[PDB]
Amino acid sequence: NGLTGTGVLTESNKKFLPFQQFGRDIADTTDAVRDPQTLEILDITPCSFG
Amino acid sequence: FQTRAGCLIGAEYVNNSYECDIPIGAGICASYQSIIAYTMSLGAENSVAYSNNSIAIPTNFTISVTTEILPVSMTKTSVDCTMY
Amino acid sequence: ICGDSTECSNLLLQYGSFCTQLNRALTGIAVEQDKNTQEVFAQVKQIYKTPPIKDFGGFNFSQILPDPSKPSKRSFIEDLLFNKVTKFNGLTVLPPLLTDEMIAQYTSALLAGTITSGWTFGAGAALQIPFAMQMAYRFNGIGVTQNVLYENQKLIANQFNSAIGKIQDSLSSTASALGKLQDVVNQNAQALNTLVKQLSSNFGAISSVLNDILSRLDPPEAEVQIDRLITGRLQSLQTYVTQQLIRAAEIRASANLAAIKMSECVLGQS
Amino acid sequence: SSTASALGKLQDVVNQNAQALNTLVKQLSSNFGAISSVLNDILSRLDPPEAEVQIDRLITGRLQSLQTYVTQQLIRAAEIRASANLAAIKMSECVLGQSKRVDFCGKGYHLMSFPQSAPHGVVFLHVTYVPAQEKNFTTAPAICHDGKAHFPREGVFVSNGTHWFVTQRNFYEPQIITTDNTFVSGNCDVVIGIVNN
Ligand SMILES: *[C@@H]1O[C@H](CO)[C@@H](O[C@@H]2O[C@H](CO)[C@@H](O)[C@H](O)[C@H]2NC(C)=O)[C@H](O)[C@H]1NC(C)=O
Ligand SMILES: *[C@@H]1O[C@H](CO)[C@@H](O[C@@H]2O[C@H](CO)[C@@H](O)[C@H](O)[C@H]2NC(C)=O)[C@H](O)[C@H]1NC(C)=O
Ligand SMILES: *[C@@H]1O[C@H](CO)[C@@H](O[C@@H]2O[C@H](CO)[C@@H](O)[C@H](O)[C@H]2NC(C)=O)[C@H](O)[C@H]1NC(C)=O
Ligand SMILES: *[C@@H]1O[C@H](CO)[C@@H](O[C@@H]2O[C@H](CO)[C@@H](O)[C@H](O)[C@H]2NC(C)=O)[C@H](O)[C@H]1NC(C)=O
Ligand SMILES: *[C@@H]1O[C@H](CO)[C@@H](O[C@@H]2O[C@H](CO)[C@@H](O)[C@H](O)[C@H]2NC(C)=O)[C@H](O)[C@H]1NC(C)=O
Ligand SMILES: *[C@@H]1O[C@H](CO)[C@@H](O[C@@H]2O[C@H](CO)[C@@H](O)[C@H](O)[C@H]2NC(C)=O)[C@H](O)[C@H]1NC(C)=O
Ligand SMILES: *[C@@H]1O[C@H](CO)[C@@H](O)[C@H](O)[C@H]1NC(C)=O
Ligand SMILES: *[C@@H]1O[C@H](CO)[C@@H](O)[C@H](O)[C@H]1NC(C)=O
Repeated sequence: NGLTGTGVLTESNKKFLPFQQFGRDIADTTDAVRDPQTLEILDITPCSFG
Repeated sequence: FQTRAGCLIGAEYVNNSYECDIPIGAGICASYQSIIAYTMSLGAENSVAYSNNSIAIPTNFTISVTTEILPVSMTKTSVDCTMY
Repeated sequence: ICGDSTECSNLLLQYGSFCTQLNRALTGIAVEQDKNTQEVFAQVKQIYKTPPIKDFGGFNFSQILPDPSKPSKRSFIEDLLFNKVTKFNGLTVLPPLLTDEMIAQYTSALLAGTITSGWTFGAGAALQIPFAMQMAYRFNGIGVTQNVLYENQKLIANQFNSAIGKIQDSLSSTASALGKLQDVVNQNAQALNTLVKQLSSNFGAISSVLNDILSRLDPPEAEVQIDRLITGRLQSLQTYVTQQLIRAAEIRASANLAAIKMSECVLGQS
Repeated sequence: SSTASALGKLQDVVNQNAQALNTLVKQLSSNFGAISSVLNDILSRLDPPEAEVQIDRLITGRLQSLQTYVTQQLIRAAEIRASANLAAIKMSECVLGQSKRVDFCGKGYHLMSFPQSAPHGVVFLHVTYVPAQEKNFTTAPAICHDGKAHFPREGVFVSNGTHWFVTQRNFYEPQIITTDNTFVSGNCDVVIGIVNN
């Protein structure tokens, strides 16, 4: 929905309230999203680097 | 091979234990001997013959000369502004 | 400061070699910490072991000698100390070279050597000697004739055992007895946390996120905004590095003092 | 003479100073987001309106680089000062006298020391003493005689299997037990380990 990101998208066990749109924890790190079509919540984590 | 510090490619793990020279991490460390990797050995293990009625009195001596190096000063430099 | 972008990397490439210096400094301090602990603890050439039968004239070292039942091979006091002390953005944490198990092994070797041999193993090879006579020598060192010790052996042993038990109880019950290490950990964690949180500052640009500001404007203005963000983040990073350098220097001084104390008070009478 | 790489500290200090100075000089060639890294060209290509902007960018970049260099120099100077204070302490304590603190000047018991110069530091040669060639023997803490206990003045009781002697702690030199080198205090009923002799 216009939000650009990169990482692995996996199943999330969070509990968004019905009005919620996404979630972040610290420093504007979008941790969890809900898809605009299925309305199913997923979470994002960056792929490995080292 | 996989270790707590990541993984190693090109080295083969061995079950021995030597006082190593190239640290890797988390106790694991490598040496050339094909390159091999192992767990470092803290040193030779010996059991002193402790009792309640025995001592160990030396009978000879040696004299040793050792070195140690300590820096005391570094080069004195100055820097201008307008020319820089 | 760029976070998976090409324009940001290209713009950063023309500011010189600040990042090489930063990486060199951080690597240097890490290696310094490793060498620091290695020189503090690794003082013995060999690894001694206590004999199976323990009769030290009545003294009781049960609560400081390693317990084979515990998988960690750590004594009671070490377990108490360990129990009394309490993720991906571009930063990493390396593990220490020496695992805590080997540190425990060094500690056990030092303690066994000082119990059996005394100060003799600090100069040449370890020399066996009964513990009571070592304690007699230690009194003779401080101006009290050994004539005392042999007439007060049981009383001295009881006093020492009571003292060690009281120390154990005080550590087990009373809290806030390890303020220094906890404070060090708190300082490091807080500095890292504020460095991470600084990443959300506007710094005078129109946004604090690279992708949104890149997918919204033409390159010519992107140059200006990326420049502002880059300079702000670079300043914050430099401040963090300087603080870390100061803290590392102080910690190194403390570790040097600790090594001196270990060498002078454990391996001999000062 | 033969084995090299024994003077790592001084070489590291020299290399660090040289590298820091070299990178400080190298920082001139950077662009810092300006049009060019040479002042004359941008001065000889634009009117002062934007020329002053470019000069400002270059000035602030170079000023930041100079500040960083000065800070690093200060830190290194503090470290060197601490090291040299330790060196002065060792010079005063191990060269002008005999030290007693364990493992301060060499391994083993300290005997004496010699200083030597080095291009940016000092080298100490420590002459020490190390025992060897141990034995086993048998030991007792005190000796009963006529009902009273005798203790050694300085030294320790030993026995090679049949006879008893008194020696010093750091060498083997047995001597016959005599009233001169032993002192008496009370009867022997409290001491644990007395030997009748
Ligand atoms: C001193 O006496 C012991 C026996 O009381 C001799 O035997 C040594 O005992 C220790 C511990 O039991 C072992 O680690 C050694 O290997 C034994 N030595 C042997 C088998 O030769 C000991 O040899 C005697 N001498 C010394 C210098 O310790
Ligand atoms: C070491 O052990 C004890 C305690 O110091 C002493 O000898 C023991 O004495 C008791 C009582 O006479 C006996 O029951 C033991 O068999 C003895 N030997 C032991 C406990 O090992 C003496 O100080 C030392 N004993 C020896 C044999 O060296
Ligand atoms: C103490 O150690 C020294 C050094 O090894 C011994 O001196 C050696 O004695 C042998 C036998 O005569 C000679 O072959 C060596 O040349 C000597 N060494 C030196 C450096 O001169 C000395 O004998 C030992 N002490 C005792 C009591 O045996
Ligand atoms: C050294 O002290 C410990 C701690 O008290 C003693 O261990 C106790 O031993 C008694 C008698 O077997 C037991 O009832 C306790 O439960 C033990 N306490 C613990 C915490 O295990 C140990 O016996 C002492 N050593 C000697 C030689 O007396
Ligand atoms: C323990 O040392 C004493 C003193 O050196 C030895 O006693 C002498 O031993 C020599 C050699 O056997 C004899 O020639 C002397 O006559 C002995 N002197 C006396 C006064 O008896 C003793 O033999 C040594 N014990 C052992 C087991 O070696
Ligand atoms: C050292 O001498 C004393 C005094 O002679 C011994 O003590 C007595 O010895 C006699 C004879 O052996 C015994 O009948 C007594 O019972 C002993 N008295 C006591 C209070 O023990 C002593 O035994 C001698 N030392 C040794 C190791 O036997
Ligand atoms: C969106 O459309 C798809 C296909 O037409 C359908 O499967 C899905 O249920 C729709 N979602 C919503 C929220 O209507
Ligand atoms: C030898 O090393 C392997 C792994 O390389 C390990 O699984 C094994 O336990 C070790 N010891 C023996 C006796 O095989």
